[PDB]
Amino acid sequence: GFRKMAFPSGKVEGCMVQVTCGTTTLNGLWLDDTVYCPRHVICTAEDMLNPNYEDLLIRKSNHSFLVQAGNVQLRVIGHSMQNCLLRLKVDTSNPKTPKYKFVRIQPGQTFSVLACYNGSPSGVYQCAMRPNHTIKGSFLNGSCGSVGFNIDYDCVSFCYMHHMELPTGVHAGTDLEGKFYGPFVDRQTAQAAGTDTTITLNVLAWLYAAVINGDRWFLNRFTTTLNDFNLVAMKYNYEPLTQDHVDILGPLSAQTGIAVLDMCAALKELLQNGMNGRTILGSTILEDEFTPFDVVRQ
Amino acid sequence: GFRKMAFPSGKVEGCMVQVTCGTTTLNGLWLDDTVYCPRHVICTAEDMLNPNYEDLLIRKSNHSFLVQAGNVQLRVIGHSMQNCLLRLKVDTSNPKTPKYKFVRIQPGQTFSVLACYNGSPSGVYQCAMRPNHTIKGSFLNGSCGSVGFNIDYDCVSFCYMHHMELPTGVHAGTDLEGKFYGPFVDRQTAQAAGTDTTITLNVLAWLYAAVINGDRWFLNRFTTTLNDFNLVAMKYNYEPLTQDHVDILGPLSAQTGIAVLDMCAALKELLQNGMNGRTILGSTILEDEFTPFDVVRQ
Ligand SMILES: CC(C)=CC[C@@H](O)C1=CC(=O)c2c(O)ccc(O)c2C1=O
Repeated sequence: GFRKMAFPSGKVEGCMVQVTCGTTTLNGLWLDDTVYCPRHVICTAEDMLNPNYEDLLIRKSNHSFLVQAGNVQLRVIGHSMQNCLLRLKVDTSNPKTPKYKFVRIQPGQTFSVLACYNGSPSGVYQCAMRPNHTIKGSFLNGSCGSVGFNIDYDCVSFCYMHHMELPTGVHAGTDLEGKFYGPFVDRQTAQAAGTDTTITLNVLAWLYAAVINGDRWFLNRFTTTLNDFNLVAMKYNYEPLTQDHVDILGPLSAQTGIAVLDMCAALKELLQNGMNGRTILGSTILEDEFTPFDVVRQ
Repeated sequence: GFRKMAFPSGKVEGCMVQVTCGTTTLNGLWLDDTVYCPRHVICTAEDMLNPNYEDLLIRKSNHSFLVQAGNVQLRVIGHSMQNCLLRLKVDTSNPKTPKYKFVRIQPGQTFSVLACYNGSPSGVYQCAMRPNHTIKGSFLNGSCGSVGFNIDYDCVSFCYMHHMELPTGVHAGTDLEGKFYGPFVDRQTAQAAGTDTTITLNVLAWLYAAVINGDRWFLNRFTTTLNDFNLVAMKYNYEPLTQDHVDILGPLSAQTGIAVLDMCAALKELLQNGMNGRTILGSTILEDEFTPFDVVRQ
């Protein structure tokens, strides 16, 4: 019916390399003459938790990093740390380098993840930054260093690099300057995320997507006020609806002919009465990983 | 996390071109010195109710087919018809043509789609060939010619070229020898998909995935022979389970320690009693597009 879709991963695939330090291997992002990767690559198994990364990095030289762009190795001619990433400088500059930016995405926003194993892509999927700054994603053995990204025109916006799996099975990582999302650190200690909540803006945008594809069964004649809806929102572990949230949904309400607060009344009913086993857009759950901008695109 | 993942699209992206014929444009696949696309490109509205493709093709010349690979125009140096496909021969040979195969997938199997819009890749998703030989896919105006595929090693197995949407909203098309999946024809016609059965192999795999994830409320201790299960399944429009399917579930059995026929005895009760409420991996309907292979990957 209507699908989660990932951006075409090709401009990213050509930047994926394999970084090995000592006995540890993960994925790196080769842009221009610089390779990014998680700094955890300099950690022997003995160093997890009680890791002082500045200490471990002063003892390494350029030769202790082996970069492999597919089969060809690249000469590492410099190295520095930035927050939780390593910046490896290499002799040759990636000819496949796309037009690109580094962006720190906000919670609620979505992006595509290219899952990699030792520098070779394996799969692609779409996900969202959860409000608790984790991502409920899929990262298996050797997935460390895979990047999340969006594409606009010819320009790749890299927003995420994977680092680790939390005890809850959800994932933690940084932007491409090495700053984590949320309260996490790259140490072997157990860490909890904050209590998650459902992305209200994305549920409403997703309700509009159904109305567009001829799914109107959940609509009603009623309506709420902003604060009236938010009190059902808090009761149900949903993000409060900001006044600008309404303004983002503006164009979607026009295309459908449903005032934003009317769609809220519909959502208010949906949350309090269940769905009676019916399905919206094909799902039996209120889906919160499509953005307004996602819905207009697809 | 358990998500639908699509293969890295890039090896296919570098093969997508834009075939134009008359006032009508669609997507084509550029491998070596020949380009494949639906023969429907040579029709018009006035020549579409019951077209004779041999007459329409004899009336075309090499110079009738504008082939654009991005900015570069390629000049048709030949043209033939293979079933419901056209094979245009072109001056230039694709520098990006990867190791490939042409492949005819069985119903139940999955593949990735690169949805394109006039030569430009737009998005990637995963889906499954249905038992009725349709695809519950996502194809807007312009996506004709987009191709489905799997990747094993660095070899692309092409297996679908999109052609039409049926009145159900699902989609029909051909392998890369032009032979349609199912009984469909590329005339405009009163055709509609047959009754769609559920992929029992993939529902069983979904149930194993859920046992691995946490919920096993649906397990019971009844037993069932293969035959008495297939009889119940067919009354509910579920595919009968073959003996080969039972072997394919070997790894997921044993790993859970559940025994295939016992998971069938569970499904049998889900079919005969439903779920008056209870959820499975968050939903109240049984996913049937996740293969045993997708589950053993996590
Ligand atoms: C399971 C344990 C309690 C947590 C392990 C953690 O110490 C860790 C493991 C890891 O494999 C890893 C990478 O592979 C890549 C980056 C990166 O930060 C990391 C990590 O922080």
